[PDB]
Amino acid sequence: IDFVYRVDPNPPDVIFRDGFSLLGYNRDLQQLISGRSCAGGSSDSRYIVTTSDINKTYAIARAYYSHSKFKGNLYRYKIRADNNFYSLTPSVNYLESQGGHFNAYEKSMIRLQSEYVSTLSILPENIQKAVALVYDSSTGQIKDGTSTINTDYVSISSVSNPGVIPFLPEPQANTQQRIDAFGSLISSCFSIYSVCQTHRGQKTEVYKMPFYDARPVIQFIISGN
Amino acid sequence: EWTGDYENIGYFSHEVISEFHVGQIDGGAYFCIKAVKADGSRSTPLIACSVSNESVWAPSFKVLLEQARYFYVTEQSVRIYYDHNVWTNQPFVNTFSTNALVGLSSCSAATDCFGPGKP
Amino acid sequence: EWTGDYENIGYFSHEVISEFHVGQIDGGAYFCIKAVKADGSRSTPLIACSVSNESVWAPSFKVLLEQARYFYVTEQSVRIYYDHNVWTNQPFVNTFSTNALVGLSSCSAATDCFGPGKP
Amino acid sequence: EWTGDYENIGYFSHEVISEFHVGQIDGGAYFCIKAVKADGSRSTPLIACSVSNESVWAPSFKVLLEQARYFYVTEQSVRIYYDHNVWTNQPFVNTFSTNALVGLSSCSAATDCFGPGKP
Amino acid sequence: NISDYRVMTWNLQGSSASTESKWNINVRQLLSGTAGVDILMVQEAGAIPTSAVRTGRHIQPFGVGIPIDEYTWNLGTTRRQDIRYIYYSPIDVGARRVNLAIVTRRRADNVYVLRPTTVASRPIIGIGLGNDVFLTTHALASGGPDAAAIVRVTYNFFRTPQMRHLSWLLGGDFNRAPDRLESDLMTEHLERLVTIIAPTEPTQIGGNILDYGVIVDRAPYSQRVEALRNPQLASDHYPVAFEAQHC
Amino acid sequence: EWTGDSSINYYSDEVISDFHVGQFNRSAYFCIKTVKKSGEGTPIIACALSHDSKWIPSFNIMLEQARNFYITGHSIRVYVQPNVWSNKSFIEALSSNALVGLSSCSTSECFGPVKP
Amino acid sequence: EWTGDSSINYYSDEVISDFHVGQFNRSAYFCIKTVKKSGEGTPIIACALSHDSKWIPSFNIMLEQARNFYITGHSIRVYVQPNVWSNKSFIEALSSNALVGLSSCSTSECFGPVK
Repeated sequence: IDFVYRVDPNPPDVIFRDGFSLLGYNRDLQQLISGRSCAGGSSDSRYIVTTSDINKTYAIARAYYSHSKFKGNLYRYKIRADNNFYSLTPSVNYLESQGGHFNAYEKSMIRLQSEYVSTLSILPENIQKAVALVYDSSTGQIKDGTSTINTDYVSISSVSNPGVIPFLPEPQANTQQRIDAFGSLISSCFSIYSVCQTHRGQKTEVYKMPFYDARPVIQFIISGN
Repeated sequence: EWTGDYENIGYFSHEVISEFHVGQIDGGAYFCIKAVKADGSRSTPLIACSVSNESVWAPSFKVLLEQARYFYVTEQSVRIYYDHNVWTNQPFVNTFSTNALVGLSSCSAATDCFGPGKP
Repeated sequence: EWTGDYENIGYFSHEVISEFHVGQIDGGAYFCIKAVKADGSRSTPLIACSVSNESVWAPSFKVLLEQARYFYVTEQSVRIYYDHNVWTNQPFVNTFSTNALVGLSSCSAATDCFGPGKP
Repeated sequence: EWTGDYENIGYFSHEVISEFHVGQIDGGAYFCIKAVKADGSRSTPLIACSVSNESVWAPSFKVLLEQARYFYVTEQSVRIYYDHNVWTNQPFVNTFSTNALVGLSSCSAATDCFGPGKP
Repeated sequence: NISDYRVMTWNLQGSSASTESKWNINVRQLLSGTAGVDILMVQEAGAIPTSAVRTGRHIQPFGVGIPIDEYTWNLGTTRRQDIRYIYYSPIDVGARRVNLAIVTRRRADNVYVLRPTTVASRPIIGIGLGNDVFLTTHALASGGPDAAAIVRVTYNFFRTPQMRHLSWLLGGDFNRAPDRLESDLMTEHLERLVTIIAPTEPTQIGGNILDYGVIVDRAPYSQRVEALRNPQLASDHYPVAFEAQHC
Repeated sequence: EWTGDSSINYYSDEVISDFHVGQFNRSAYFCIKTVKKSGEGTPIIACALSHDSKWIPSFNIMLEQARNFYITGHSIRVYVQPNVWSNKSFIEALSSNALVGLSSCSTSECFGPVKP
Repeated sequence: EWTGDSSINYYSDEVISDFHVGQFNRSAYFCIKTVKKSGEGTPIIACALSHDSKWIPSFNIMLEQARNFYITGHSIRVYVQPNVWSNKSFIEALSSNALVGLSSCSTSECFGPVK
């Protein structure tokens, strides 16, 4: 899906010059879906997770604007999905064919998050638009603000690559490990510190999002209640 | 009668359940949802409640709870069918709305939503 | 009876359910929740219990059980309605409290919570 | 009867539910849990059973069964209350325990454990 | 961009006719595993691992007309698919001493061949994946007077307007300590344009601090990538890696 | 008089795409709209009323299983008995079929009763 | 009756791969097809009915636990009593076994009435 979205607290002036960068070198697709390699554990994921649904951006913004400890201005960035963007289900199917087990607790967020992961750092030329998200504290509503347009964006025609992520590490045993999540069952890889926030040596000092285990929350909707 | 009357039951599409409340009123078990437009547009809530032991919309209380509890923890696009002027308790009318939660439909983004709709 | 009869039912806003307890007393199931301020300030931890075979708030017991559980695992900020001086058992009133869970509301607004409120 | 009678209900703190079993005995659904200290401080694994039909602790079956099934997926540290010498069936005792699950409390910080304790 | 790939130099430093064994053992230990090197910058290689397959696809090439092969060396067995791509230039198949090569994990979208403004010199290869260009080089062991020259030519070749957005890093043996290189870059007023990344410990048994990298500054997150020495394999030698600083 | 009867039809390799709950005359209907996994054919809509139809005892279990297969996105096989609900406004609105069985399905072969 | 009488036989180190839900006759039934995690084994099919069998009280708990042990791919030990269902069309289609117990299997010992 072309034009995927990412929520970033940095101003457009920073992300239109640097862009989104990889947080490490972990290419495992079993630690990125459960978020143990993104922000809640040994954060070294070799991915930049971006949502394809416009509604997930508002869910992320509402999860950061409702803790009273976060001070900043969030921006939704629209990113043209080139051949380096992969959906998470085609690769999960391949990892299952190779002999790996993704339990329902993870298949039930591969659907919820609508992830389209980028295996390489997002170029500033892929980001087309940045929409400020303003939080009316009295009303408790997040609404779109000034939609700045990048003058660096290169308008080529491309779509997200349909297929398996290359060089995917071999699966592990069925660990049944922690699935880190925040807000309204938003993956921990969508958090602020799931990408390199050290822009030009300077570190963005914002709230560290507290994560909760999602297995109880999914067992709470998948089993009635 | 029926959730999709379209004559008595109104329906707001592409909503997200942002606030959830549970409690008891008059020996029952009521739960209320605050529905706001996904892209911050209408700027006014859609407070809709459902009391377990009162009204003609009572036999579908539990079935409407388990699904609301699903549209709140995930905050997916939802089409809410409500019945207006169902609650008579004036304080309940004041803090909440008169609306009664009647139906919960799943919206597959886009501009279409599964369920009864006006032609 | 109602959860928002303020003059009688109190409530603590912007709380988080940090500890959960489940058990049985006098032939009736019960659960207790411990809440501390989400803002990080200091306040004596609120303890709210709900017996299923006692008091006038039993019809909502299960409704308040599946919700208090969800607000526990998620750690979401929650307004917690309660009625003071409901439980009489001295061994019970000492380890837990005399408060009774009568309502749970989501306070994901950082200013106020959806539901009844004293004016 | 209460899960803090202390004069009977004994608790093991900072447990974690490692094994879960379900079945039927004598026309009644039963579930049993095996708890091992999260700090591998050894201790004969604690096995606590619960039968829906038999025993005094019947009304808190589905409330405990759905809390031993939620503290198991989370692998969260947990205090487990049991009533020693409850089950009489020799084949049932010889495989699981004489223990009867009566209370499931959440524990946190390696200190404290919401619930009835004994000083 | 340039910080997404795990790059390492791995000069051979010939050990009395151990080229095939050192190639096979060392580079297949290095490339394999979860922490395997994505782009490996082997310089002065010469010979071939004797397991590289033939029948590479045709190359134009672009800019300079010396053919570059694309040996598809499969590290894994028949069941596995761990094939690499060694782009190698048969500049001297009778000497096997200065001949450069680059072994990567995926097929290079582009390849390059650039030489300094001096005619007599022989080009520093370099491949490119998408917008990230990894250039392989070789200097002269008599002090390396052409290091500043090769940085200069790389800059004036990648400053072309249609190639301005491309990020580049340069690695190999420079045969000159980094401090002198940055000193005579500051003399030539090229201070803030290229960064020099080197480990803080000597890279040779003789105490030399060679075998570092020079990276274009305008590349996004260029300060993220830092050159550090690998842990002690104790194989009488070691290569440098350009890792990414933890955020 | 069974999920695997000859009157009951079934569709295979299907995923529950849309969900709906509600009330129809003293009952708690729930409807599911499922489509082929990759994609083909018209979407198939199946409902189940709480207090109407022979399929009354299996309302709660089918509701729970449909929600489980909807949250997970599992490729499943849906059993439907055509022409069960008779109101004609339910029929224009959602469907006339009745959900009678849900089975988790796999790559090529999968579980559940199958017609000869 | 009990899950560990003797007439009830168990299969250990099995994972629930396929789940089926339906209605047999005035009663809701659910079936599970469990295969060995290590492989090389005949899948075992176990079914339970709400209103038929001596195993009526344990229908809901077994349904919930079979859903839970199917969501997670945890190795389980399935207890079945053969020849509980009599409708030959039902046995031909799914099985003749009766789900009467589910247990969690840690490497080596499983939790349950071993015999």
